[PDB]
Amino acid sequence: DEVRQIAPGQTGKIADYNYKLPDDFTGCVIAWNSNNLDSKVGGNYNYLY
Amino acid sequence: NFMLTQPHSVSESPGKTVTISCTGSSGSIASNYVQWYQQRPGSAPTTVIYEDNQRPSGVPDRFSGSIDSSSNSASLTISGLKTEDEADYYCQSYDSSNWVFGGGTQLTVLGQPKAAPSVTLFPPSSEELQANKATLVCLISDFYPGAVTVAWKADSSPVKAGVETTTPSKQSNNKYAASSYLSLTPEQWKSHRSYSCQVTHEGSTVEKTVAPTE
Amino acid sequence: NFMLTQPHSVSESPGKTVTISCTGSSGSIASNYVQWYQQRPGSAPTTVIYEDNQRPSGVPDRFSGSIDSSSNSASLTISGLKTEDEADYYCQSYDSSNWVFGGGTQLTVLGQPKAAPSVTLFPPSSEELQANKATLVCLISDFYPGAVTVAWKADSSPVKAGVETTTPSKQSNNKYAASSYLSLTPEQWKSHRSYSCQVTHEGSTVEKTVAPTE
Amino acid sequence: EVQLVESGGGLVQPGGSLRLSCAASGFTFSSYWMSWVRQAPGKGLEWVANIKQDGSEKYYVDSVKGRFTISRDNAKNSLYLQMNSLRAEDTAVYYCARGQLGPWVGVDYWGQGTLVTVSSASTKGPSVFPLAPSSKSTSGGTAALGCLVKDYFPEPVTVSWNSGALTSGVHTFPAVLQSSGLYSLSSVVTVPSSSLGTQTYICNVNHKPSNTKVDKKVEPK
Amino acid sequence: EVQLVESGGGLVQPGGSLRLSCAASGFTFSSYWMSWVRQAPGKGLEWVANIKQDGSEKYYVDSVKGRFTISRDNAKNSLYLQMNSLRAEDTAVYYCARGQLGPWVGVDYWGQGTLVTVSSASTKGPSVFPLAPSSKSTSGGTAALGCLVKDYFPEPVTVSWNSGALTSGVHTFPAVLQSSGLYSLSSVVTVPSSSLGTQTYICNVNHKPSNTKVDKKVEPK
Repeated sequence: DEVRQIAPGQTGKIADYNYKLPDDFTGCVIAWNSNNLDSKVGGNYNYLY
Repeated sequence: NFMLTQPHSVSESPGKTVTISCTGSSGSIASNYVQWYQQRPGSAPTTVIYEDNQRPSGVPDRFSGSIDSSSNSASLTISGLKTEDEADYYCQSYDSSNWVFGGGTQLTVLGQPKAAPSVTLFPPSSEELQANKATLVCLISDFYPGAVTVAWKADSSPVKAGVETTTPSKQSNNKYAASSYLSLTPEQWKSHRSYSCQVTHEGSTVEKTVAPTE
Repeated sequence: NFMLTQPHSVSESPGKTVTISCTGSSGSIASNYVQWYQQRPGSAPTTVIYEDNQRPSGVPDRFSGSIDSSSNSASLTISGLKTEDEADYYCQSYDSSNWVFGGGTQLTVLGQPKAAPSVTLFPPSSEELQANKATLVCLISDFYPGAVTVAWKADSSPVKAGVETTTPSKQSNNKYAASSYLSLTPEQWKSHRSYSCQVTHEGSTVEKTVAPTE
Repeated sequence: EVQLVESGGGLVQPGGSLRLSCAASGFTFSSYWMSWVRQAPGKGLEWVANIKQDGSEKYYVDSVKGRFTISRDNAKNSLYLQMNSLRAEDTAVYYCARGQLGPWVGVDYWGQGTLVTVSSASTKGPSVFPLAPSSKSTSGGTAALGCLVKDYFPEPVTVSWNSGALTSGVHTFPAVLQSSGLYSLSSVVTVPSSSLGTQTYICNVNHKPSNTKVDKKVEPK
Repeated sequence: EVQLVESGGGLVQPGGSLRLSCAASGFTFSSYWMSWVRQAPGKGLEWVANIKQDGSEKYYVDSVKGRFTISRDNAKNSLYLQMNSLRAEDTAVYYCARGQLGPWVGVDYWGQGTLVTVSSASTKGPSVFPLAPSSKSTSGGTAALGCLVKDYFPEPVTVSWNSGALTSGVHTFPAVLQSSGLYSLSSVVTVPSSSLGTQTYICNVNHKPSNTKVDKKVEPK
């Protein structure tokens, strides 16, 4: 859900309290999905935000 | 279930700036690149917009595009509105390892007021009647507008079954042509008096009469 | 092709104001009235919003609605976020002599942390094997959380085909219970050494071993 | 206050005919709008039909166009729904909807409904296997008892022990899906091991679609 | 400049196998992306498949999942497409798409394509009737000529006159639908009446689904 907040201009919990990008960003953003590797059958609880 | 929503017939205007809106519903279209494609009906398509802001080499700068994130829609704007060929346009995005295409947006519109219709009849020959099949075609052409009715008249009673008529088609004469087919049997062909096929137009009625005697 | 787009899981928050967006694509939803409906899973549904701005008698004032004609979206706002039962909501409009409904928007989340699992085995009896079928059930109960994997081990090679496992169910002990069924044949039952069914949990592994000698 | 009572389903049939009736009371039947609404189990809501206060105008969704028909009468205050040539998607619960002014104000009315499922596959009797664990140690989940139900279709199965004489300690595991889409479950009861020969343990299994009532004694091996 | 040549269609078959090949030149074959795109006649565009520059990864739409396969080779610079168990929906025009960097930049490449149509229940033989109007007056649409094609399935029919020697004044009327859903059309050519006996007229009718080519002489009655 919070992938479009990575782009500059947008606002949100992640975009303003954890990671903010400048309005003159001249780079690239790479995103992919990995559910089985990052989570076991019981779920992952070592991630903080 | 990613899809893209766009209208089907817009930009029907002469020579000013109009916009075309492409929007999605399942996800945000601003996450990935979206492009605009055009196709010529009857030949290969081309591309007017790639990379959501750029144009191919040789493509005129009249076209312009923009992205809004408030309504999550893609806008394609055409400035010149020249004598460009009629076409329809599509909207393409990419969700995950798959491609989605738009529905399509048609764009087509950027001496004698009365024409005499030419009517011709082809009665069955000896080759037809020996195969237990008689065909009588009621051909009409060069009429304007293409709103005509074709009916067949027998000796004493109009027929209803066995008459098939197709829609008029655009020929290379700035006119329309239509055809009607009738299937009958040889026993009634010789038992009648005079066959007739009549066509009706706006304030016009042309009737033809033939005889079975050959 | 009038249809209404709304998310499936939103408002997972404790006790503040959150809005839910319903939008359409084929036409403007502000032309006709749009309503908000709620359904109780396992029983009859009710209605929270009718006439796009009003609520039925007895419905609390916490719910409210609004219309944004710019974004072509309908907003439903819930204020209190009380202990209301788990439910999902739909969006309804009217285009022409037909009714359209929304996809659905689920809204659910508004003494010993470790329990020893009890595992029991039921080997086939003489009654089973004379009917040319052998059943071996691998029963587990009293585990928390209900995220376990059930596997079967033969004498020298784990099996892959013939093992079926159901989802855990809530019993009257504040715990979960699951069952696994295995279908084998008598010729391999006497050709093995020791059957084993293993269950893995959070930092725990219980292993049981039996013998065909009875 | 309005009663809405629906009883038109409860059987499976492929491509045949079924009649559904909704009973209504507490209001005038010939002044408002009524409709019909269905939903799939675990899926979303969808609209089926609507009818005018005199039955002059009726409309349907294009999926069921050609088939389906609806009739009404104001003398006995009832709704009739007939559908024919059913398909596997028709497993749904149906509510008789009631309007107030038209198709714009809202539905606001939904009965409890009747569960309607279709299945071309026929019913079949449950193979019962009352396992008797004569030799088993203590400190386990089940001391000494077992009854197994396998190879039955469809749900549910009425499972009883000793004709319902005892009910304490009865635990019935949920049905499991096999590789062929088949149901199987077991029920266990905690009883002392000293009553294996001094008490008659007998397992009652009832299947309503298959109309099979099989009653089997448990004997230790 | 990049040239794309496609020739894989031109015949009908229900539920069989068809192989399509696209020929490419003017660029390196083993460095960019290629795809496959089809469209229905009179409908919009839709995506079919895509392939990596080495053929390691291939993907399809859920409608054609299970069937379909794509193969490639960089030695001879060609693409192969195999379809099996075709349906009536597959009447489409296929273009071999070529990418630039990936599935995000765009397609930007489309060949001329090949017309592909599918008809079931095979076909029957067309009945050509080259009518000869020996006696007809002037001041009419057709002076003296006639050819009729009837009882054929499906569209289209390649109609020629005297093996394509003449092409001026040839007017082919569109096909008409009859009461049995049957196609029929006629083609007329304006020729002088003085050449009825001094010039040979042969009406050429070719049907690709029926693989029938019938040449008939027009003789006056």
